[PDB]
Amino acid sequence: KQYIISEELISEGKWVKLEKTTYMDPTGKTRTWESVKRTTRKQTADGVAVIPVLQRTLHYECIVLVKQFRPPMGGYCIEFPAGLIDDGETPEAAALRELEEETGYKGDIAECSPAVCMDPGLSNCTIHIVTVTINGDDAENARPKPKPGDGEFVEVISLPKNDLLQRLDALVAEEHLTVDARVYSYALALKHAN
Amino acid sequence: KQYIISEELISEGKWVKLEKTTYMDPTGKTRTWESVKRTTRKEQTADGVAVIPVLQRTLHYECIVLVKQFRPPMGGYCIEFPAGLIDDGETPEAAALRELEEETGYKGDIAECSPAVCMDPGLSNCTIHIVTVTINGDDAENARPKPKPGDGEFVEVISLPKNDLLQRLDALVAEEHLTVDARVYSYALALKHA
Ligand SMILES: C[C@@H]1CN(C(=O)c2cnsn2)[C@@H](C)CO1
Ligand SMILES: C[C@@H]1CN(C(=O)c2cnsn2)[C@@H](C)CO1
Ligand SMILES: [Cl-]
Ligand SMILES: [Mg+2]
Ligand SMILES: [Mg+2]
Ligand SMILES: [Mg+2]
Ligand SMILES: [Mg+2]
Repeated sequence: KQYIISEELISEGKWVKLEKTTYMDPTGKTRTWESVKRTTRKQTADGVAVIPVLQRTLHYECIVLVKQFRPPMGGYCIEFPAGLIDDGETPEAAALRELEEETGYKGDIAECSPAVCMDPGLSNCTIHIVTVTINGDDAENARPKPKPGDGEFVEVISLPKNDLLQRLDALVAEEHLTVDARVYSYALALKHAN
Repeated sequence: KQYIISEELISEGKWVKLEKTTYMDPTGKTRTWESVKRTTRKEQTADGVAVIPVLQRTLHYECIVLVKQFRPPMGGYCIEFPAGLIDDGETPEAAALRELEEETGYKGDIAECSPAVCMDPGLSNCTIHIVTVTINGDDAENARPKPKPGDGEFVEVISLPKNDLLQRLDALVAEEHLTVDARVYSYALALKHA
Protein backbone atom coordinates (compact mmCIF):
# COMPACT_ATOMS: atom_id res chain seq x y z
CA LYS A 1 0.00 0.00 0.00
CA GLN A 2 2.79 2.46 0.90
CA TYR A 3 5.78 3.00 -1.36
CA ILE A 4 8.51 5.35 -2.47
CA ILE A 5 7.60 7.82 -5.24
CA SER A 6 11.10 9.46 -5.45
CA GLU A 7 14.33 10.29 -3.54
CA GLU A 8 16.12 13.72 -3.78
CA LEU A 9 19.72 14.25 -2.75
CA ILE A 10 20.13 17.05 -0.13
CA SER A 11 23.85 16.42 0.64
CA GLU A 12 26.49 13.72 0.03
CA GLY A 13 29.67 13.21 1.99
CA LYS A 14 32.37 10.67 1.64
CA TRP A 15 30.61 8.30 4.04
CA VAL A 16 26.95 9.31 4.34
CA LYS A 17 24.18 11.12 2.44
CA LEU A 18 21.03 12.95 3.55
CA GLU A 19 17.98 12.54 1.23
CA LYS A 20 14.43 13.90 0.95
CA THR A 21 12.07 10.96 0.36
CA THR A 22 8.65 11.36 -1.21
CA TYR A 23 6.22 8.49 -0.45
CA MET A 24 2.56 7.66 -0.77
CA ASP A 25 0.73 7.23 2.53
CA PRO A 26 -1.99 4.54 2.68
CA THR A 27 -4.77 7.13 2.28
CA GLY A 28 -3.30 8.21 -1.12
CA LYS A 29 -1.66 11.41 0.14
CA THR A 30 1.87 12.09 -0.90
CA ARG A 31 4.24 12.86 2.03
CA THR A 32 7.87 13.64 2.70
CA TRP A 33 10.61 12.19 4.92
CA GLU A 34 14.28 13.04 5.55
CA SER A 35 16.31 9.86 5.28
CA VAL A 36 19.99 9.03 5.90
CA LYS A 37 21.92 6.48 3.85
CA ARG A 38 25.53 5.29 3.87
CA THR A 39 27.44 5.79 0.62
CA THR A 40 29.28 2.48 1.03
CA ARG A 41 26.81 -0.41 0.38
CA LYS A 42 27.43 -2.33 -2.87
CA GLN A 43 25.83 -6.63 -0.33
CA THR A 44 23.25 -8.14 2.03
CA ALA A 45 23.54 -5.21 4.41
CA ASP A 46 25.93 -2.44 5.35
CA GLY A 47 27.38 -4.16 8.41
CA VAL A 48 27.71 -7.12 10.76
CA ALA A 49 27.47 -7.04 14.51
CA VAL A 50 28.80 -10.05 16.34
CA ILE A 51 27.36 -11.55 19.43
CA PRO A 52 30.49 -13.35 20.75
CA VAL A 53 29.94 -15.96 23.45
CA LEU A 54 33.24 -16.66 25.14
CA GLN A 55 33.11 -20.22 26.58
CA ARG A 56 35.82 -21.35 29.00
CA THR A 57 35.33 -24.43 31.06
CA LEU A 58 34.92 -23.80 34.84
CA HIS A 59 34.18 -20.10 34.14
CA TYR A 60 31.04 -18.15 33.57
CA GLU A 61 30.14 -17.82 29.96
CA CYS A 62 30.88 -14.25 28.95
CA ILE A 63 29.72 -11.98 26.14
CA VAL A 64 32.66 -10.11 24.58
CA LEU A 65 32.08 -6.40 23.97
CA VAL A 66 34.11 -3.50 22.75
CA LYS A 67 34.55 0.02 24.08
CA GLN A 68 35.49 2.73 21.42
CA PHE A 69 35.31 6.52 21.09
CA ARG A 70 32.39 7.28 18.72
CA PRO A 71 32.70 10.71 17.18
CA PRO A 72 28.91 11.13 16.49
CA MET A 73 28.35 10.51 20.18
CA GLY A 74 31.22 12.71 21.47
CA GLY A 75 31.94 9.92 23.89
CA TYR A 76 32.77 6.32 24.59
CA CYS A 77 30.36 3.52 23.70
CA ILE A 78 30.06 -0.15 24.65
CA GLU A 79 29.00 -2.25 21.67
CA PHE A 80 29.07 -5.69 20.04
CA PRO A 81 32.13 -6.07 17.82
CA ALA A 82 31.10 -4.82 14.45
CA GLY A 83 32.10 -3.44 11.16
CA LEU A 84 31.02 -2.94 7.58
CA ILE A 85 31.02 -5.88 5.23
CA ASP A 86 33.56 -5.66 2.36
CA ASP A 87 32.25 -6.00 -1.24
CA GLY A 88 32.56 -9.78 -2.04
CA GLU A 89 32.68 -10.73 1.70
CA THR A 90 29.89 -12.93 3.06
CA PRO A 91 28.31 -11.79 6.41
CA GLU A 92 29.76 -14.85 8.23
CA ALA A 93 33.27 -14.13 7.01
CA ALA A 94 32.86 -10.43 7.86
CA ALA A 95 31.83 -11.46 11.35
CA LEU A 96 34.81 -13.71 11.87
CA ARG A 97 37.21 -11.12 10.55
CA GLU A 98 35.70 -8.25 12.56
CA LEU A 99 35.74 -10.28 15.72
CA GLU A 100 39.39 -11.11 15.26
CA GLU A 101 40.35 -7.57 14.25
CA GLU A 102 38.58 -6.07 17.21
CA THR A 103 39.12 -8.64 19.98
CA GLY A 104 41.84 -10.97 18.72
CA TYR A 105 39.41 -13.91 19.24
CA LYS A 106 38.93 -16.65 16.66
CA GLY A 107 35.37 -17.88 16.62
CA ASP A 108 32.90 -20.30 15.10
CA ILE A 109 29.60 -19.34 13.51
CA ALA A 110 26.57 -20.46 15.55
CA GLU A 111 23.92 -18.59 13.54
CA CYS A 112 23.32 -15.50 11.30
CA SER A 113 20.30 -13.26 11.09
CA PRO A 114 18.71 -11.85 8.03
CA ALA A 115 19.45 -8.17 7.42
CA VAL A 116 17.93 -6.15 10.27
CA CYS A 117 17.52 -2.40 10.47
CA MET A 118 19.48 -0.14 12.80
CA ASP A 119 17.25 2.95 13.01
CA PRO A 120 14.54 2.61 10.41
CA GLY A 121 12.87 5.97 11.20
CA LEU A 122 16.09 7.76 10.22
CA SER A 123 18.30 5.54 8.04
CA ASN A 124 18.30 2.56 5.72
CA CYS A 125 21.27 1.07 7.56
CA THR A 126 21.12 -2.69 8.06
CA ILE A 127 23.31 -5.37 9.64
CA HIS A 128 23.54 -9.07 9.99
CA ILE A 129 23.59 -10.10 13.62
CA VAL A 130 25.93 -13.11 13.82
CA THR A 131 26.10 -15.23 16.89
CA VAL A 132 29.58 -16.68 17.30
CA THR A 133 31.07 -18.97 19.99
CA ILE A 134 34.61 -18.66 21.12
CA ASN A 135 36.32 -21.77 22.47
CA GLY A 136 38.27 -19.93 25.10
CA ASP A 137 40.32 -23.03 26.11
CA ASP A 138 41.81 -23.33 22.60
CA ALA A 139 45.44 -22.24 22.34
CA GLU A 140 44.64 -19.74 19.54
CA ASN A 141 42.38 -17.80 21.97
CA ALA A 142 44.81 -18.04 24.91
CA ARG A 143 46.46 -14.65 24.28
CA PRO A 144 43.93 -13.11 21.96
CA LYS A 145 45.91 -10.90 19.49
CA PRO A 146 43.75 -7.94 18.23
CA LYS A 147 44.61 -6.85 14.61
CA PRO A 148 43.01 -3.34 14.27
CA GLY A 149 42.79 -1.64 10.81
CA ASP A 150 43.86 2.05 10.53
CA GLY A 151 42.42 4.34 13.22
CA GLU A 152 40.58 1.65 15.25
CA PHE A 153 41.13 2.00 19.03
CA VAL A 154 39.21 -0.72 20.74
CA GLU A 155 39.19 -1.91 24.38
CA VAL A 156 37.79 -5.37 24.89
CA ILE A 157 35.34 -5.90 27.74
CA SER A 158 34.07 -9.43 28.58
CA LEU A 159 31.09 -9.62 30.84
CA PRO A 160 29.35 -12.67 32.29
CA LYS A 161 26.23 -13.54 30.27
CA ASN A 162 24.25 -14.50 33.47
CA ASP A 163 24.57 -10.96 34.95
CA LEU A 164 24.98 -8.93 31.75
CA LEU A 165 22.38 -6.25 32.33
CA GLN A 166 23.51 -5.46 35.95
CA ARG A 167 27.13 -5.40 34.80
CA LEU A 168 26.34 -2.98 31.95
CA ASP A 169 24.35 -0.72 34.36
CA ALA A 170 27.32 -0.76 36.80
CA LEU A 171 29.70 0.32 34.05
CA VAL A 172 27.39 3.17 33.02
CA ALA A 173 27.36 4.19 36.72
CA GLU A 174 31.15 4.64 37.19
CA GLU A 175 32.59 4.91 33.67
CA HIS A 176 30.17 7.40 32.03
CA LEU A 177 29.72 5.34 28.85
CA THR A 178 26.79 4.84 26.49
CA VAL A 179 25.76 1.19 26.05
CA ASP A 180 24.57 0.30 22.53
CA ALA A 181 20.83 -0.29 22.11
CA ARG A 182 21.22 -3.79 20.56
CA VAL A 183 23.61 -4.73 23.41
CA TYR A 184 21.15 -3.42 26.05
CA SER A 185 18.20 -5.18 24.32
CA TYR A 186 20.01 -8.51 24.32
CA ALA A 187 20.95 -7.95 28.05
CA LEU A 188 17.33 -7.15 28.90
CA ALA A 189 15.89 -10.29 27.26
CA LEU A 190 18.59 -12.39 29.09
CA LYS A 191 16.84 -11.13 32.30
CA HIS A 192 13.28 -11.29 30.92
CA ALA A 193 13.55 -14.89 29.67
CA ASN A 194 11.50 -17.61 31.41
CA LYS B 1 42.11 10.11 25.82
CA GLN B 2 39.86 10.87 22.75
CA TYR B 3 37.67 13.98 22.58
CA ILE B 4 35.79 16.25 20.24
CA ILE B 5 37.65 19.22 18.82
CA SER B 6 34.99 20.74 16.50
CA GLU B 7 31.52 20.11 15.00
CA GLU B 8 30.90 21.79 11.59
CA LEU B 9 27.41 21.81 10.06
CA ILE B 10 27.43 20.33 6.50
CA SER B 11 23.69 20.32 5.83
CA GLU B 12 20.68 20.99 8.11
CA GLY B 13 17.23 19.68 7.07
CA LYS B 14 13.99 20.16 9.03
CA TRP B 15 14.50 16.90 10.98
CA VAL B 16 18.11 15.69 10.45
CA LYS B 17 21.57 17.37 10.11
CA LEU B 18 24.97 16.14 8.77
CA GLU B 19 28.12 17.38 10.55
CA LYS B 20 31.87 17.20 9.94
CA THR B 21 33.30 16.07 13.25
CA THR B 22 36.91 16.67 14.20
CA TYR B 23 38.37 14.79 17.13
CA MET B 24 41.57 13.87 18.86
CA ASP B 25 42.63 10.23 18.32
CA PRO B 26 44.56 8.51 21.17
CA THR B 27 47.98 8.75 19.41
CA GLY B 28 47.51 12.59 19.79
CA LYS B 29 46.65 13.00 16.04
CA THR B 30 43.60 15.07 14.85
CA ARG B 31 40.98 13.13 12.76
CA THR B 32 37.52 13.60 11.22
CA TRP B 33 34.16 11.85 10.92
CA GLU B 34 30.76 12.45 9.31
CA SER B 35 28.09 12.46 12.03
CA VAL B 36 24.30 12.48 11.70
CA LYS B 37 22.18 14.21 14.29
CA ARG B 38 18.48 15.03 14.74
CA THR B 39 17.46 18.72 14.84
CA THR B 40 14.69 17.85 17.33
CA ARG B 41 16.65 17.13 20.52
CA LYS B 42 16.33 19.69 23.34
CA GLU B 43 16.81 18.98 27.08
CA GLN B 44 15.60 15.38 26.49
CA THR B 45 17.97 12.84 28.06
CA ALA B 46 17.53 11.10 24.68
CA ASP B 47 15.93 11.62 21.32
CA GLY B 48 13.31 8.88 21.80
CA VAL B 49 11.89 5.84 23.55
CA ALA B 50 11.31 2.33 22.39
CA VAL B 51 8.84 0.25 24.40
CA ILE B 52 9.21 -3.43 25.33
CA PRO B 53 5.58 -4.16 25.97
CA VAL B 54 4.93 -7.53 27.70
CA LEU B 55 1.33 -8.45 27.33
CA GLN B 56 0.36 -10.58 30.36
CA ARG B 57 -2.99 -12.36 30.31
CA THR B 58 -4.09 -15.16 32.70
CA LEU B 59 -3.78 -18.60 31.02
CA HIS B 60 -1.95 -17.05 28.05
CA TYR B 61 1.71 -17.26 27.26
CA GLU B 62 3.28 -13.76 27.72
CA CYS B 63 3.45 -11.90 24.39
CA ILE B 64 5.71 -9.14 23.08
CA VAL B 65 3.69 -6.47 21.38
CA LEU B 66 5.32 -5.21 18.13
CA VAL B 67 4.34 -2.83 15.42
CA LYS B 68 4.68 -3.00 11.64
CA GLN B 69 4.96 0.24 9.68
CA PHE B 70 6.21 1.67 6.44
CA ARG B 71 9.57 3.34 7.01
CA PRO B 72 10.42 5.74 4.28
CA PRO B 73 14.22 5.52 4.90
CA MET B 74 14.06 1.80 4.38
CA GLY B 75 11.56 1.94 1.42
CA GLY B 76 9.49 -0.82 2.98
CA TYR B 77 7.75 -2.34 5.97
CA CYS B 78 9.57 -2.88 9.30
CA ILE B 79 8.67 -4.74 12.51
CA GLU B 80 9.76 -2.83 15.59
CA PHE B 81 9.12 -2.17 19.24
CA PRO B 82 6.60 0.65 19.62
CA ALA B 83 8.60 3.88 19.71
CA GLY B 84 8.56 7.61 19.35
CA LEU B 85 10.43 10.75 20.07
CA ILE B 86 10.18 12.27 23.55
CA ASP B 87 8.23 15.63 23.53
CA ASP B 88 9.97 18.63 25.27
CA GLY B 89 9.26 18.30 29.01
CA GLU B 90 8.01 14.77 28.77
CA THR B 91 9.76 12.08 30.86
CA PRO B 92 11.00 8.90 29.11
CA GLU B 93 8.43 6.86 31.04
CA ALA B 94 5.55 9.20 30.01
CA ALA B 95 6.64 9.14 26.38
CA ALA B 96 6.87 5.22 26.47
CA LEU B 97 3.37 4.89 27.87
CA ARG B 98 1.91 7.52 25.51
CA GLU B 99 3.56 6.05 22.43
CA LEU B 100 2.48 2.55 23.41
CA GLU B 101 -1.12 3.70 23.74
CA GLU B 102 -1.03 5.78 20.53
CA GLU B 103 0.46 3.01 18.44
CA THR B 104 -1.18 -0.07 19.87
CA GLY B 105 -4.05 1.01 22.07
CA TYR B 106 -2.68 -0.72 25.13
CA LYS B 107 -2.37 1.03 28.46
CA GLY B 108 0.66 -0.26 30.12
CA ASP B 109 2.38 -0.12 33.51
CA ILE B 110 6.02 0.97 33.79
CA ALA B 111 8.43 -1.84 34.82
CA GLU B 112 11.83 -0.40 34.11
CA CYS B 113 13.62 2.28 32.16
CA SER B 114 17.12 2.06 30.72
CA PRO B 115 19.70 4.81 30.67
CA ALA B 116 20.07 6.56 27.28
CA VAL B 117 21.46 4.00 24.74
CA CYS B 118 22.87 4.66 21.27
CA MET B 119 21.04 3.76 18.09
CA ASP B 120 23.94 3.57 15.64
CA PRO B 121 26.89 5.27 17.29
CA GLY B 122 29.24 4.91 14.35
CA LEU B 123 26.78 7.01 12.32
CA SER B 124 24.60 9.18 14.58
CA ASN B 125 24.25 10.62 18.06
CA CYS B 126 20.68 9.28 18.33
CA THR B 127 19.69 7.82 21.63
CA ILE B 128 16.66 6.27 23.18
CA HIS B 129 15.56 5.01 26.50
CA ILE B 130 14.39 1.42 26.26
CA VAL B 131 11.35 1.22 28.55
CA THR B 132 9.89 -2.14 29.62
CA VAL B 133 6.26 -1.97 30.29
CA THR B 134 3.80 -4.66 31.33
CA ILE B 135 0.30 -4.71 29.92
CA ASN B 136 -2.50 -6.23 32.04
CA GLY B 137 -4.35 -8.01 29.28
CA ASP B 138 -7.03 -8.98 31.80
CA ASP B 139 -7.96 -5.35 32.49
CA ALA B 140 -11.09 -4.21 30.63
CA GLU B 141 -9.23 -1.09 29.31
CA ASN B 142 -6.98 -3.47 27.30
CA ALA B 143 -9.75 -5.68 25.98
CA ARG B 144 -10.40 -4.41 22.46
CA PRO B 145 -7.60 -1.75 22.40
CA LYS B 146 -8.02 1.01 19.76
CA PRO B 147 -4.84 2.82 18.51
CA LYS B 148 -4.83 6.67 18.52
CA PRO B 149 -2.29 7.02 15.73
CA GLY B 150 -1.30 10.67 15.05
CA ASP B 151 -1.32 12.48 11.72
CA GLY B 152 0.45 10.30 9.07
CA GLU B 153 0.98 7.37 11.45
CA PHE B 154 -0.26 4.03 10.18
CA VAL B 155 0.61 1.19 12.50
CA GLU B 156 -0.41 -2.46 12.65
CA VAL B 157 0.00 -4.35 15.96
CA ILE B 158 1.67 -7.74 15.97
CA SER B 159 1.64 -9.66 19.25
CA LEU B 160 3.91 -12.65 19.36
CA PRO B 161 4.60 -15.23 22.06
CA LYS B 162 7.68 -14.46 23.99
CA ASN B 163 8.46 -18.17 24.29
CA ASP B 164 8.62 -18.46 20.48
CA LEU B 165 9.66 -14.95 19.49
CA LEU B 166 12.59 -15.54 17.24
CA GLN B 167 10.87 -18.37 15.21
CA ARG B 168 7.77 -16.26 14.87
CA LEU B 169 9.78 -13.31 13.49
CA ASP B 170 11.55 -15.70 11.05
CA ALA B 171 8.14 -16.95 9.84
CA LEU B 172 6.91 -13.39 9.18
CA VAL B 173 10.15 -12.60 7.34
CA ALA B 174 9.70 -15.81 5.34
CA GLU B 175 6.13 -14.78 4.25
CA GLU B 176 6.62 -11.25 2.84
CA HIS B 177 9.13 -8.46 2.15
CA LEU B 178 9.70 -6.87 5.49
CA THR B 179 12.65 -6.11 7.77
CA VAL B 180 12.85 -6.87 11.51
CA ASP B 181 14.54 -4.19 13.63
CA ALA B 182 17.96 -4.99 15.11
CA ARG B 183 16.83 -4.36 18.75
CA VAL B 184 13.84 -6.67 18.36
CA TYR B 185 16.09 -9.32 16.76
CA SER B 186 18.63 -8.95 19.52
CA TYR B 187 15.94 -9.32 22.15
CA ALA B 188 14.53 -12.42 20.41
CA LEU B 189 18.03 -13.91 20.07
CA ALA B 190 18.72 -13.45 23.81
CA LEU B 191 15.43 -15.15 24.69
CA LYS B 192 16.74 -18.16 22.68
CA HIS B 193 20.24 -18.07 24.16
CA ALA B 194 19.00 -17.92 27.75
C1 LIG C 1 7.27 13.46 9.53
C2 LIG C 1 7.58 14.17 10.86
C3 LIG C 1 9.08 13.97 11.26
N1 LIG C 1 9.37 12.71 12.03
C4 LIG C 1 10.48 11.88 11.89
O1 LIG C 1 10.69 10.94 12.68
C5 LIG C 1 11.52 12.10 10.85
C6 LIG C 1 11.24 12.46 9.43
N2 LIG C 1 12.28 12.46 8.69
S1 LIG C 1 13.56 12.05 9.67
N3 LIG C 1 12.76 11.87 11.11
C7 LIG C 1 8.34 12.36 13.07
C8 LIG C 1 8.44 13.34 14.24
C9 LIG C 1 6.93 12.41 12.41
O2 LIG C 1 6.68 13.69 11.88
C1 LIG D 1 36.58 7.31 8.48
C2 LIG D 1 36.39 5.93 7.82
C3 LIG D 1 34.92 5.70 7.28
N1 LIG D 1 34.18 4.73 8.15
C4 LIG D 1 32.95 4.95 8.82
O1 LIG D 1 32.38 4.04 9.43
C5 LIG D 1 32.25 6.28 8.81
C6 LIG D 1 32.90 7.54 9.20
N2 LIG D 1 32.08 8.56 9.24
S1 LIG D 1 30.56 8.00 8.80
N3 LIG D 1 30.97 6.40 8.55
C7 LIG D 1 34.89 3.39 8.33
C8 LIG D 1 34.58 2.43 7.18
C9 LIG D 1 36.43 3.63 8.49
O2 LIG D 1 36.73 4.98 8.82
CL1 LIG E 1 25.02 -19.36 21.89
MG1 LIG F 1 33.74 -1.97 14.54
MG1 LIG G 1 36.45 -3.54 12.63
MG1 LIG H 1 6.70 5.35 16.29
MG1 LIG I 1 4.13 7.48 17.56
